[PDB]
Amino acid sequence: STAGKVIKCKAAVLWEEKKPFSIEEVEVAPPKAHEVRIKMVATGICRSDDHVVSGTLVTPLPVIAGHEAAGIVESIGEGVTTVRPGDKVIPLFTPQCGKCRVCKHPEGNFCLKNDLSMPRGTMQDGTSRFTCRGKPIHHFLGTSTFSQYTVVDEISVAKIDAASPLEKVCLIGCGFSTGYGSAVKVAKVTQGSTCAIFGLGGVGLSVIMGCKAAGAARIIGVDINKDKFAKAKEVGATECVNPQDYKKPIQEVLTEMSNGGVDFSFEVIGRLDTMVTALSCCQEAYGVSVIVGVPPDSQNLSMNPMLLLSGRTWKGAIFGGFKSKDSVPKLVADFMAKKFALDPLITHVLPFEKINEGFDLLRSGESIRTILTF
Amino acid sequence: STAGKVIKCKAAVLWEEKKPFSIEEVEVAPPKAHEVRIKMVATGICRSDDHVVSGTLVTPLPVIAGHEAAGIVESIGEGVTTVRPGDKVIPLFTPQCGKCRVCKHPEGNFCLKNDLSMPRGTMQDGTSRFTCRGKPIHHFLGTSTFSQYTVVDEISVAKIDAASPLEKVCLIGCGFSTGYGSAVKVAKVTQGSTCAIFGLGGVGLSVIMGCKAAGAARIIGVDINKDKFAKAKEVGATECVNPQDYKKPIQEVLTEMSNGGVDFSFEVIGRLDTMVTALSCCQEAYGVSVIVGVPPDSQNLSMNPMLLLSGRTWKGAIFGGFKSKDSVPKLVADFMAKKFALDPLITHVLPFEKINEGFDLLRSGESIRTILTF
Ligand SMILES: NC(=O)c1ccc[n+]([C@@H]2O[C@H](COP(=O)([O-])OP(=O)([O-])OC[C@H]3O[C@@H](n4cnc5c(N)[nH+]cnc54)[C@H](O)[C@@H]3O)[C@@H](O)[C@H]2O)c1
Ligand SMILES: NC(=O)c1ccc[n+]([C@@H]2O[C@H](COP(=O)([O-])OP(=O)([O-])OC[C@H]3O[C@@H](n4cnc5c(N)[nH+]cnc54)[C@H](O)[C@@H]3O)[C@@H](O)[C@H]2O)c1
Ligand SMILES: OCc1c(F)c(F)c(F)c(F)c1F
Ligand SMILES: OCc1c(F)c(F)c(F)c(F)c1F
Ligand SMILES: [Zn+2]
Ligand SMILES: [Zn+2]
Ligand SMILES: [Zn+2]
Ligand SMILES: [Zn+2]
Repeated sequence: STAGKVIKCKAAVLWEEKKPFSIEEVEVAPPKAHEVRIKMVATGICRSDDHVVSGTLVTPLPVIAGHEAAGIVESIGEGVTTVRPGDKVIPLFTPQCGKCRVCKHPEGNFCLKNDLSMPRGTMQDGTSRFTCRGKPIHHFLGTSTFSQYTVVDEISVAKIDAASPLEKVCLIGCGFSTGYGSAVKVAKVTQGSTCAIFGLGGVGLSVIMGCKAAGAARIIGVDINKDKFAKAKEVGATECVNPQDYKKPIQEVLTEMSNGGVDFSFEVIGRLDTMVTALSCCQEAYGVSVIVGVPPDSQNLSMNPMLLLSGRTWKGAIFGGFKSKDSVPKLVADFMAKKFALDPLITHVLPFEKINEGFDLLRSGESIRTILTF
Repeated sequence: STAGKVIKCKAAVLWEEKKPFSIEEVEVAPPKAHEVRIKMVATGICRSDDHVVSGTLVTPLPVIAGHEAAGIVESIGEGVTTVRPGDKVIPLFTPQCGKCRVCKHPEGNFCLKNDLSMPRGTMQDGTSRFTCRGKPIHHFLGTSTFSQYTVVDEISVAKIDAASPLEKVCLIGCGFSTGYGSAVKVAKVTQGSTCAIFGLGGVGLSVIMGCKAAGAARIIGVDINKDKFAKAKEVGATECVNPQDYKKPIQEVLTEMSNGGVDFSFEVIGRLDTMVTALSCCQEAYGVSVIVGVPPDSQNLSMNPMLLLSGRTWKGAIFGGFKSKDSVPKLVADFMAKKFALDPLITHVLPFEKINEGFDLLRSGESIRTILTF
């Protein structure tokens, strides 16, 4: 039995920015009241994890990163009511406490207990469950999925179907749900509309899936890497454009293509310039643009507010607008019911021990999602 | 009869920026096909007319400004079907051609025939109906209401109730409809919500009217001129705040007052800084901010897109989002049925000949709306 005891296990520790993960032994404390210790089964490599490595996202180091995952409950702390040992679960990088003003709001999902806004890198109680080489190691987004075992707060975990394939449904923990919800819930893409998606990685492809599911008539993928176009078309893009092929700015190209601007645009990269381009390419009177990408820490964009005064709507969201604990089990049930596909996002499957190789596939442009298996 | 003849009449001509208007004789050509010549009865002084004087808003000079008005049709050109001589009318500074993609869209109002995005200062045919001292004089927004007679395109005029009091309903041509619609149509303010309005002039008071009509529980007025607070409370503000009273930035004050951010905020001034402040003060996960104020020409704001990524919605609108020709007659009908009040906006009345005094009253801070009578 491991319940109640410190577990020594393998994890991928990030000791400093811009260096490889170190795969080594950590100690994982047992869960305290209202905490859940999970044996990980599969975790995806999301660009936001790479942002921690690159310094694009600032969070306390050293850290166990990883936020897109699935596993099996090993043990529960006193007072836990929503999961039990043996349950398949997805950690929730956006919590759902159910009590704050956001959780109670019909359209809010960015629960006030999150660790995104002002990251502390801890459990809810302000302490860590992880040590390595005698040193405390920070959590990441309350999840820390790059470890054989993690500990999460109850508000940061959802129980999912016992028959789920965890090596696929881990994507519902971040990239699929974020893109799909950005289309269907945050933008509320309409039947017959024209959409433009900037960035054709895992998240952008999931935005395309949602735009097709919503009945869009035209779905224009935009990427500087033309190797991304074939899969974008497979999942619903009606055409793809590479800004580098054009003498004119791409907002002008997209405005011309759409006979005066698109209905819905999405920034799914994380650049200031493409956030402003994406806003500009939606129709000036009734267009909607959604920011999905995460831009570099503490940098401001510049824009002319006449883009908004004419009638455009500009919004962003975390995790596709989904209230996380309510939505994750339903998404997994919908996947089990064949309502959407996840295989198109999965290009590589590697053992956890190859985490660094997985990040190198992302950075080289070669992968969409690598799933690491423990 | 004057039909088919040039009319000589008085107008207020702006020859140069940062100068008084010149009240002097102009020649007003008869209407061409699908044009309407109107004998003006009343026009309001809106801050956007002052923007032309100050160079905040760039439009070709020399010009006959004025865009908030009501009058009586003197004559119609060939092919006009929607008004007749003797009808009471409101010129529409935002046209409604009824044929473009925006006019056909359920939520668009910024008709593609507008002369706002890139002003030419002409009729739809690219010419002028005005001569002064033998020189052609530009139009403004297709309306040019600071004249005893104007000529407008048919898509830029709406027929209104024959029993309408034109010295009141002129405000439906700009400031009332803009503010009220910005609350009720663009933001879609909800019952029980908390709203913050930056700027308590005629437009911001009209926003407050709309937030009260929509059932808001708290309506916080924000102005650096505390003389504006009494009227804001009369029309529905529950409290008023002056940024100059506080050590901390007003977005922080409003976030504290609203226990974590407001549901709806409105920028109703025309400053880049208060557009960002207004966005920031709305709740980060579900707040909505609407830009109503007109920014200084060609200047960009700077903002951190994390404000949007957490879930805020940022939008702007012209004319309260109202499709102008459909909506103006209904708004007049509702005013006649006492569905809303206009008198709180009217602080001064002057004859047209005293236009410059009217602008002095606006610039001093003393007036809300001065109504000029021809
Ligand atoms: N809002 C959220 O909740 C959330 C969740 C998941 C991911 N993200 C962010 O979303 C973004 C995309 O993540 P991902 O899909 O995993 O990343 P990814 O797989 O790196 O995809 C990014 C795509 O952008 C393309 N690209 C790069 N520069 C340009 C350019 N100038 N123009 C057009 N295309 C360009 C690039 O070739 C690649 O295919 C990242 O910034 C993530 O951090 C946000
Ligand atoms: N979007 C549209 O369709 C539309 C229509 C009508 C008016 N406008 C614009 O809306 C704005 C307001 O028009 P209005 O009500 O006629 O003007 P106004 O009567 O000049 O009112 C503006 C108010 O802003 C106040 N103010 C100035 N600076 C600040 C500050 N730093 N903080 C707080 N308050 C401040 C000022 O004291 C005044 O009471 C102007 O920019 C107009 O050009 C836009
Ligand atoms: O990919 C999801 C994701 C985000 F959307 C962020 F805004 C963030 F800060 C982060 F760490 C993260 F993992
Ligand atoms: O006051 C209404 C109004 C506007 F909202 C503008 F954006 C504009 F350019 C203009 F000239 C105007 F009069
Ligand atoms: Zn919460
Ligand atoms: Zn992610
Ligand atoms: Zn039109
Ligand atoms: Zn106006």
